Amino acid sequence: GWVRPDLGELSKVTKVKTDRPLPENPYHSRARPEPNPEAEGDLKPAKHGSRLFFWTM
Amino acid sequence: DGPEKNYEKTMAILQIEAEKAELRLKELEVRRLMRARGDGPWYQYPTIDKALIDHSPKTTPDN
Repeated sequence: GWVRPDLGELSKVTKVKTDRPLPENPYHSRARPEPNPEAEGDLKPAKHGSRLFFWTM
Repeated sequence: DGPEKNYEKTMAILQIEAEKAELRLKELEVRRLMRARGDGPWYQYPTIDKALIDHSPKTTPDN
Protein backbone atom coordinates (compact mmCIF):
# COMPACT_ATOMS: atom_id res chain seq x y z
CA GLY A 1 0.00 0.00 0.00
CA TRP A 2 2.41 2.68 -1.21
CA VAL A 3 2.19 5.64 -3.58
CA ARG A 4 4.95 6.68 -5.95
CA PRO A 5 5.90 10.27 -5.01
CA ASP A 6 5.15 12.66 -7.84
CA LEU A 7 7.97 14.62 -9.46
CA GLY A 8 8.84 17.63 -7.32
CA GLU A 9 6.53 16.44 -4.56
CA LEU A 10 9.29 14.70 -2.60
CA SER A 11 11.65 17.69 -2.92
CA LYS A 12 9.17 19.92 -1.04
CA VAL A 13 10.62 21.47 2.10
CA THR A 14 8.89 20.11 5.19
CA LYS A 15 8.21 20.93 8.83
CA VAL A 16 9.24 18.51 11.59
CA LYS A 17 7.66 18.58 15.06
CA THR A 18 10.72 17.47 17.00
CA ASP A 19 10.71 17.91 20.78
CA ARG A 20 14.46 18.51 21.02
CA PRO A 21 15.36 21.81 22.71
CA LEU A 22 16.80 24.60 20.61
CA PRO A 23 20.62 24.85 20.62
CA GLU A 24 21.18 28.12 22.47
CA ASN A 25 24.82 28.45 21.33
CA PRO A 26 25.28 26.14 18.32
CA TYR A 27 28.59 27.78 17.41
CA HIS A 28 29.80 27.91 21.04
CA SER A 29 30.29 31.65 20.65
CA ARG A 30 31.88 33.51 23.55
CA ALA A 31 31.02 36.95 24.91
CA ARG A 32 31.31 39.62 22.30
CA PRO A 33 33.27 42.86 22.76
CA GLU A 34 31.16 45.77 23.92
CA PRO A 35 30.52 48.55 21.38
CA ASN A 36 32.58 51.71 21.33
CA PRO A 37 31.40 54.66 23.46
CA GLU A 38 28.52 56.03 21.42
CA ALA A 39 28.13 59.60 20.17
CA GLU A 40 25.64 61.99 21.76
CA GLY A 41 25.16 65.67 22.56
CA ASP A 42 24.72 68.59 20.20
CA LEU A 43 27.31 70.26 17.98
CA LYS A 44 28.44 73.57 19.47
CA PRO A 45 30.91 75.99 17.83
CA ALA A 46 34.52 74.93 18.29
CA LYS A 47 36.02 76.81 21.22
CA HIS A 48 38.25 79.61 19.89
CA GLY A 49 37.67 78.40 16.33
CA SER A 50 40.42 76.46 14.60
CA ARG A 51 42.93 76.86 17.47
CA LEU A 52 45.69 76.13 14.93
CA PHE A 53 48.80 78.32 15.35
CA PHE A 54 47.92 82.05 15.29
CA TRP A 55 44.53 81.77 13.57
CA THR A 56 42.22 83.49 16.05
CA MET A 57 39.15 82.26 14.18
CA ASP B 1 43.12 105.90 25.54
CA GLY B 2 43.50 105.37 29.26
CA PRO B 3 44.73 102.26 31.04
CA GLU B 4 41.35 100.53 31.46
CA LYS B 5 41.27 100.01 27.70
CA ASN B 6 44.60 98.20 27.40
CA TYR B 7 44.31 96.51 30.81
CA GLU B 8 40.95 94.78 30.33
CA LYS B 9 41.76 94.17 26.66
CA THR B 10 45.08 92.50 27.50
CA MET B 11 43.26 90.39 30.09
CA ALA B 12 41.04 89.20 27.25
CA ILE B 13 44.11 88.34 25.16
CA LEU B 14 45.66 86.31 27.97
CA GLN B 15 42.50 84.46 29.01
CA ILE B 16 41.63 83.48 25.44
CA GLU B 17 45.22 82.45 24.73
CA ALA B 18 45.44 80.47 27.98
CA GLU B 19 42.28 78.49 27.24
CA LYS B 20 43.59 77.92 23.71
CA ALA B 21 46.94 76.84 25.18
CA GLU B 22 45.44 74.24 27.52
CA LEU B 23 42.98 72.94 24.91
CA ARG B 24 45.94 72.22 22.64
CA LEU B 25 47.73 70.26 25.36
CA LYS B 26 44.55 68.30 26.05
CA GLU B 27 44.13 67.54 22.33
CA LEU B 28 47.65 66.16 21.97
CA GLU B 29 47.15 63.79 24.90
CA VAL B 30 43.55 62.95 23.97
CA ARG B 31 44.70 62.05 20.46
CA ARG B 32 47.42 59.87 21.98
CA LEU B 33 44.99 58.10 24.31
CA MET B 34 42.54 57.50 21.46
CA ARG B 35 45.14 56.01 19.12
CA ALA B 36 46.53 53.75 21.85
CA ARG B 37 43.34 52.30 23.36
CA GLY B 38 40.94 52.69 20.43
CA ASP B 39 37.86 53.28 22.61
CA GLY B 40 37.05 56.57 20.91
CA PRO B 41 34.81 58.08 18.24
CA TRP B 42 37.68 58.88 15.88
CA TYR B 43 40.81 56.85 15.05
CA GLN B 44 38.61 53.81 14.34
CA TYR B 45 39.60 51.72 11.37
CA PRO B 46 37.29 49.78 9.03
CA THR B 47 36.23 46.26 9.95
CA ILE B 48 34.25 43.78 7.87
CA ASP B 49 30.51 44.27 8.34
CA LYS B 50 28.34 41.39 9.57
CA ALA B 51 25.47 41.90 7.13
CA LEU B 52 27.68 40.54 4.35
CA ILE B 53 27.68 37.11 6.01
CA ASP B 54 24.90 34.69 5.06
CA HIS B 55 22.87 32.70 7.60
CA SER B 56 20.92 30.59 5.11
CA PRO B 57 21.31 26.80 5.48
CA LYS B 58 24.13 25.42 3.34
CA THR B 59 24.68 22.11 1.58
CA THR B 60 26.83 20.65 4.35
CA PRO B 61 25.38 20.48 7.89
CA ASP B 62 28.49 21.32 9.90
CA ASN B 63 28.97 25.05 9.34
